[PDB]
Amino acid sequence: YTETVADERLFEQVYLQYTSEYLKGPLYWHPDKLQGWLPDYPGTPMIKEGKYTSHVIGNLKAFSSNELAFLSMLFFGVGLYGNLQFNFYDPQWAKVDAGGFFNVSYIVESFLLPISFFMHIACYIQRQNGK
Amino acid sequence: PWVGPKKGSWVKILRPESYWFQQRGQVVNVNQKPEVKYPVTVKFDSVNYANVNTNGYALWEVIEAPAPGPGEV
Amino acid sequence: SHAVKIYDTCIGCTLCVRACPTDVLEMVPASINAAKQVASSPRVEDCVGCKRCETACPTDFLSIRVYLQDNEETQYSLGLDLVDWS
Amino acid sequence: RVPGGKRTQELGLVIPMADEDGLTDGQVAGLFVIALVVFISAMDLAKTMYNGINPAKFKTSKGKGYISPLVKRYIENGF
Amino acid sequence: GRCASSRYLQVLGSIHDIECGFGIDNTLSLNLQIFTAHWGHLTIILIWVSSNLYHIASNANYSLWVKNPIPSMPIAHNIWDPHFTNSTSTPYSHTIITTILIAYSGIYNQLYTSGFNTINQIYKTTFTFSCLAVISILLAKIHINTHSELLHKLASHTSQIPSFFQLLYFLDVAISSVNIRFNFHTGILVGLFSIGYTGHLLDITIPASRAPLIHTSPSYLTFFGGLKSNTSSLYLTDIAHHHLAIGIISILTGHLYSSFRAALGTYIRDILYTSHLTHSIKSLHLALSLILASCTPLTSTTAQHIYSLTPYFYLSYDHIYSTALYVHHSYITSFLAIASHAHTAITLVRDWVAPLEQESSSKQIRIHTHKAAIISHLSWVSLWLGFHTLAVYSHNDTCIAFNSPSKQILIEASNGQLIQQASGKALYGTINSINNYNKSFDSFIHPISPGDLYVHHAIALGLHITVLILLKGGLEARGSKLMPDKMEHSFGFSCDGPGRGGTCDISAWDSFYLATFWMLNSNAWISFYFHYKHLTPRQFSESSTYLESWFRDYLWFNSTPLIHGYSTLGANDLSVQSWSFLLTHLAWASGFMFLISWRGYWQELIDIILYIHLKTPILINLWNGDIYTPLALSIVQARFIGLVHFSTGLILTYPPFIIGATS
Amino acid sequence: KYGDQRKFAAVLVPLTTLVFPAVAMGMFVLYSFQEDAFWRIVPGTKRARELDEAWREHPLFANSKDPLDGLINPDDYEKGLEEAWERAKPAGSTVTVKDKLKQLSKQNNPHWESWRAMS
Amino acid sequence: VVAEAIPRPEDLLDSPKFPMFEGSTGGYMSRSTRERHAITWTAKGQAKFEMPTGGFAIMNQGENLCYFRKKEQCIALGKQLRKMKIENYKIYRLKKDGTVIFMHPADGVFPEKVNKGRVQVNGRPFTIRGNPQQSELKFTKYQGKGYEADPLTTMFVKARVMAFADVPNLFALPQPNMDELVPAEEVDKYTRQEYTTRMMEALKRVQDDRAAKAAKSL
Ligand code: CLA
Ligand code: CLA
Ligand code: CLA
Ligand SMILES: CC1=C(/C=C/C(C)=C/C=C/C(C)=C/C=C/C=C(C)/C=C/C=C(C)/C=C/C2=C(C)CCCC2(C)C)C(C)(C)CCC1
Ligand code: SF4
Ligand code: SF4
Repeated sequence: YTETVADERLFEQVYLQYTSEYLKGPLYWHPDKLQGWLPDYPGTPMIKEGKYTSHVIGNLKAFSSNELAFLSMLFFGVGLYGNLQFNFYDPQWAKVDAGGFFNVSYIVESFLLPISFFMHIACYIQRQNGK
Repeated sequence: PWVGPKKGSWVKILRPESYWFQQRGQVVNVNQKPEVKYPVTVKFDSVNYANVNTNGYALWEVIEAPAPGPGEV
Repeated sequence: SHAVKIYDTCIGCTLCVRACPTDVLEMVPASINAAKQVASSPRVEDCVGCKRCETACPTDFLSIRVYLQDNEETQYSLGLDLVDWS
Repeated sequence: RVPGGKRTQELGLVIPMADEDGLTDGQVAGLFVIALVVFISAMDLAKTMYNGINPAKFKTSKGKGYISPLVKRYIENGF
Repeated sequence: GRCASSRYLQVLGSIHDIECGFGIDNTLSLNLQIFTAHWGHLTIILIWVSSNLYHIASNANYSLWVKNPIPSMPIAHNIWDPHFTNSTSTPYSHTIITTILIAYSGIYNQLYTSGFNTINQIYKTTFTFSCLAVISILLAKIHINTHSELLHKLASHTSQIPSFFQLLYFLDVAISSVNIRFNFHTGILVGLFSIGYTGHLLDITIPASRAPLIHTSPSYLTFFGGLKSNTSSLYLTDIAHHHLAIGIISILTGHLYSSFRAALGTYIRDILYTSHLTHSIKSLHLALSLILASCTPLTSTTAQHIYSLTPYFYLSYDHIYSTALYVHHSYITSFLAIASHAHTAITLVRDWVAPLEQESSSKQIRIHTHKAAIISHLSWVSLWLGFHTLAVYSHNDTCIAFNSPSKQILIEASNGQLIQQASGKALYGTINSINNYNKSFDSFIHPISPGDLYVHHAIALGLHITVLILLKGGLEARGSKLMPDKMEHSFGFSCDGPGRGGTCDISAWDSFYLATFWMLNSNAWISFYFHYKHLTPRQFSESSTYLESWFRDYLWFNSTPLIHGYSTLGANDLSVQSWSFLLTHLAWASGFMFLISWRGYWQELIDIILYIHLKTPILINLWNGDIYTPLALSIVQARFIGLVHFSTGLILTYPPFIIGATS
Repeated sequence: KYGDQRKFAAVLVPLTTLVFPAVAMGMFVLYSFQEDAFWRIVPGTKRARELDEAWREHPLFANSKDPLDGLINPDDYEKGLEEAWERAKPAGSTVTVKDKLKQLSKQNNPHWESWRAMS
Repeated sequence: VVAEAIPRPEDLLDSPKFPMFEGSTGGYMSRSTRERHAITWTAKGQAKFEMPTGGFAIMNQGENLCYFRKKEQCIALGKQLRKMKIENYKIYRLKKDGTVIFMHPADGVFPEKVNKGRVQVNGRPFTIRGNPQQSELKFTKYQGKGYEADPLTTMFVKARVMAFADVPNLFALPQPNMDELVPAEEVDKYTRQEYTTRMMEALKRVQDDRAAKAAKSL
């Protein structure tokens, strides 16, 4: 037997297939494997099965899909109402210009529109995982 | 037992640094010695910057692609 | 001194050896090509860096590669004539 | 002053000069003291940057080093 | 063996490339060196600020300029040069009085707006900033010692287990941590700095601009608009309110990442991993590139909005301040913009790990998969813009040279006009709904004409080509079809030899070198556009559609006062401007030989000169050349030196023209 | 008078733009002939060797330059690799994992960092 | 191969081996250089040739000897001679002390001709593209010299590249417990072989804890 180039290539393939599996394990300890680096944080897997895991939505991971859907629609309604009642209907610009003050309820509500967007995103993420 | 693509058969180049990467070229000959690392010899219509239209490739860098056709490399 | 490396794609042309102006390269026996020979660079301390070997190499991408190292230059790699560094 | 440029001459733009001194010599000396302090500290900093960190200090230097209690927390909080 | 004369250039070409240091062995040393260099640079900035404040305090007339700012001129510093005439009086002095220079920086308006009234306040400010420089250097020393003390505490450190070596990666967690840095930057350094500046305005700037008022009541936060009539600048109350709003927003935003506790805030890694990013955030070159790409819009908008909406008292009343500030900040932001691409290329060369061949997961991977499409389409848009701008300009030039101004092709700038009309309707609706209306916005919306359209197309062409060169260099820095091993070599290297067709200017650094010319040209176009529209809006609006107008009515015409500066008829206060004009022309032309003539010629020339020296009677018995052997500059060094000469000439030739034309 | 600051200039300007620059240039050309000159960018300086060895003496940075550093239990890795190669060894092949890795680690590049021989 | 006794050029004035050459300023610069290269050959007829340092020359019917500053000039003259079917030419490097080093036909056979006993120096057993990425070898032995990596290191970093793309199955490195570990280095329990068992059990505990925590909302 002499080591043909095909045999060397076979050893290359065997070595790479074994080592690529070994380095993923708890026995390689590379700086690229630290927290904040490539691997997910220990108790908080973000993506599994090609689907956003429940841990993505942070403190909302315990919320039900129905609860998140209700919160999403409610926040959408309230925030859209605030934006429409601050910009087009019931404008506050003239009132505040003459020394008045903003209708604080409108300002608080209007911030619930993007919150509602991300809330409905979280609702879909929860629904995918069956929660 | 013949090894590699047949003579005169078109092959697509899979060598990433090759000037003809993902191009096609006729197989001139395939060296039958198992000790040769790059036995497949392929000739191309398009020369590289060294004005060379032929090169020897490895057994794992040619995939036996069909004929080029009209207006296709 | 530069760094002249020979890769497995060498087909024993001997053109790189013939093109070298300072006898850096040489032909050694091998078994990875039909020519049963590959190039070698045993004396890269005399490699000026002209890259004629790369011009002469006919493989798809050069089987011989010269890596320039300017913060490494010696008197031989610079071709000093008026001045001796020894 | 001999002005140049069209606008200075056609608008009468002038450059007033204070007839007083500006800063007294004592104030300039007070600034120069702190400038010298900056200069000495900068020369020291240049020396330290040129020489860089000395890792072998633990073999000769006294003490035992110190990691501040927040630095440990920042170490184990992540990266 | 020893070195040659090229050692100096080789060393100085990477004198600050701390990654290339020889003693540096780990990211701890690199990060600590970078942190200490940051401290030293902050000290330099503080000393520069104190310098300007001192010279305004001592060798200047702030106390008199503040009284009558509109017709008066500020003083930069005195002139003490023994080369002047010891007799007569220089054109820069009032007879027997000392020699002075007019400041074109704009610090006078800055200090006046900020609330300075007396020289004594400026002197105290200079003292405080020198103190801050001392503090910065001492902080550098403190942090060097603290990190060395951690290193020494590794003499009393062991985990009693083989995992103890993991501490190697956390030694520089102080510098390399990202979540804490982002949180505290965006919160403190941005929001609370804005809030503190609002406090400064409410306590000093607004009190020291009008008659005495209430105890800084919340009526100091207004929403007027722009361009207070008397000082022709933004309302200080508006500025304070703006900084307050920005501060509140950024303070709220600064609570986003997990900085000090693991139970609050989301991690940046998890944010990126679930988006179209997940880049290698541990690269210092990548962070530098993407923050230089952040200072670029900031500096460009600074240039635009210092002029459009002048924020400083009587800044619009200075015909030289307004142009000098805009040109300066445009050049600064162009440099930062090209820096971002240069360091992106360096990131790809040095600090980017890529999958095997096909894993299309990283964003850089997906960009590199179709990089040819990107470069081809960028080339297409560049070609279109160049062809159709030069051809229409040539049409206008030819048809106006042929006594036919009415045969020009003048595309009315309809899209920019529509944007301006929408913005003007919004602003007018804002103003009409005010009991204190009749406001002004200065040059926020300017008359847009076909000349504006053509110049905007030229500017877009320049930006497209600069981005093309830089992006091609970045994408092919790791390997192109011509040289499919480019990531094995340095970021900058000479060439790949005359063979394989010839390979001059093949490195990514060479792509940067080529792109710097286009950056300079695009910046010159932008600055010429601004300065021409500033000098005569009417003549620009009418005769700027043909390039001969730019050549004659701007360059040839406006250069009259500068050349007349020093002559055989006397001198003006523009004598320095004309002398620097000629000197910068000489510098610009001197770099042509470093760019056109290449090394081998000169190496033979140096060999001949060295032959002479080793042949001259006395020299040969003292100096054989074996110690610091004279050699011609290497190829990369030559290209860089020619680029430096060209950049210096092109940049520094302009300020004399600006001063001669506007002043 | 508006002057009287030129008393400072007549000393500082000649000093910092003639005496300091000339002293700096002379000191720089003197420094150029030290064995420590530009030790961070110029290869083969004594201080570079001392700094590298000082880094290697630190217990954390002992095996820092090794590209293969990290394997917590290299014996387990080698045993697993040998087992995986045994099931894939081609016919009566006589190559073992141990000598294969040993000969794949030993290359022949005499002219690599040969500048570590003067200082 | 036997090296000749090439004397120092400053001590062999007026030698019969010197070919008749015109002599120019291109010759080696004495008074500044002490390293000289010498090329010797035996010719058959006095055929005119061109010196590498300017000016022409006529060989001798017997032995020939020339001195040059650079090895490149000697090799250029060697190629010129070999074009005239003149083999058996040897090129020597003369040290300052006079030491003679035999350089060009090092083993007696020209480098373009295969000779037994030679070994491929600076050989790399893969295509040029097989070199490891520079980014992978940062602050290692090959910090900015990825083309100098031994093939084992190239395979190791290639396997690492293969591994560090399957992110979900990676193992996050546990955060060290700085506050309660880190005693004085004299405070150790030795038992190195037991330390790996402690590694095994501690990592098993870490993995079990991570699995338990993940199986709460996933
Ligand atoms: C304006 C630009 C410029 C300038 C100044 C030069 C200057 C020079 N070129 Mg050059 N060149 C240029 C553009 C320029 N080139 C371009 C565009 C090309 C096209 C490729 C070439 C191509 C070229 C070739 C091919 C050759 C030259 C040569 C020369 C040199 C011969 C002239 C000489 O020695 O005068 C002296 C140099 C001067 C600049 C004259 C002025 C000197 C100043 C005014 C006096 C000293 C100032 C004072 C000391 C201040 C001190 C410095 C301060 C920091 C204190 C000289 C260094 C030739 C050479 O080197 O042969 C000898 C040569 O072979 N050039
Ligand atoms: C058959 C002719 C032909 C065709 C169909 C195309 C088609 C294309 N070229 Mg192109 N090109 C051609 C010839 C051609 N080229 C020639 C001869 C040159 C050398 C000057 C170029 C140089 C060129 C550049 C530099 C670029 C393109 C680009 C492009 C693409 C965008 C369209 C564009 O920019 O057009 C504009 C075309 C030009 C500016 C080149 C001039 C057009 C030539 C003169 C037409 C010649 C036609 C030929 C004489 C027909 C003879 C027919 C007869 C024998 C029967 C498009 C796929 C761009 C791209 O890749 O973006 C996607 C791009 O950046 N081309
Ligand atoms: C590469 C193409 C290109 C690029 C980069 C630009 C870039 C620019 N144009 Mg512009 N323009 C173009 C082509 C282009 N133009 C063409 C072909 C026309 C028609 C003659 C115009 C007409 C035009 C006007 C009237 C105005 C601008 C303006 C501007 C500037 C503001 C951005 C904007 O609103 O553009 C709009 C965006 C585009 C035009 C993109 C279209 C790109 C396509 C592919 C070009 C080809 C279209 C094709 C010829 C349509 C044929 C129709 C036919 C089938 C009937 C910016 C610098 C404004 C400006 O500078 O004001 C200060 C402005 O007012 N452009
Ligand atoms: C004793 C006394 C006196 C005297 C004083 C003096 C003598 C002074 C001087 C002073 C001076 C003479 C000063 C100077 C200064 C300078 C400076 C201050 C500079 C600085 C710089 C910096 C800071 C920077 C730095 C750097 C660099 C650039 C490099 C790198 C690094 C770094 C960054 C560091 C009197 C009698 C009066 C009074 C009493 C006391
Ligand atoms: S020229 Fe290239 S292929 Fe031919 S022998 Fe030399 S290295 Fe090998
Ligand atoms: S670069 Fe020139 S001297 Fe060096 S090995 Fe190649 S041909 Fe020979």
